[PDB]
Amino acid sequence: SFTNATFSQVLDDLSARFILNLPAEEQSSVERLCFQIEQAHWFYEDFIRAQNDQLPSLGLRVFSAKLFAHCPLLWKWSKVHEEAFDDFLR
Amino acid sequence: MEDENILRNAVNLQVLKFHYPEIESIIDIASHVAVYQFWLKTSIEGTFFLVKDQRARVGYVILNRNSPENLYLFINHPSNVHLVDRYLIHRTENQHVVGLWMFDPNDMSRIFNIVKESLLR
Ligand SMILES: [Pb+2]
Repeated sequence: SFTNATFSQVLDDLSARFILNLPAEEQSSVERLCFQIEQAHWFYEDFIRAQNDQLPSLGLRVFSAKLFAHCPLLWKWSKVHEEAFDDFLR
Repeated sequence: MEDENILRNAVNLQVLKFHYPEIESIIDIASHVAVYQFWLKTSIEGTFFLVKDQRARVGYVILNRNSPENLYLFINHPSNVHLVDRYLIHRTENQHVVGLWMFDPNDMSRIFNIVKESLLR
């Protein structure tokens, strides 16, 4: 399934699996959002890249940058401002 | 204020169909559910999607956070699902039981209602 999936379809999957569907209690939290992005990053590097060898190996900052550029509504759905997220990770 | 909800549902459903092409619609969602068996915890844990398929079969997908191995099972009859203690118990014919642990106990009664109303004739 992840074999022959585009980078775009991978980021969609990771958003829905880790970011999009947070319980109300875990929203408005920079550190929780960061934890989910980190979990998504591990899943990507560990499971997805093992299935599709053409997918780029990425560091945490660049991975986050590509998930958020892929969908700016991730900020709205998790109720976290990009400004606050950036100040947390500097 | 429904735009962001429409889009989220559309991204969710597109991902589901990527894994399972016969999925037609999302009925509802529970944020965080773990699957149990005998009661022993399985490797499967993540977001729970109650789904309708092409043939109008009601079922659910958990997009697993622990591995790329997901769970997709059908609810054949509303009587197949009971609330027993802290589990949403899901039974298939000859005593094949899966136990659903909802983080957030509110989702037990909530998803139970949704399942019954989905299978209501
Ligand atoms: Pb933390």
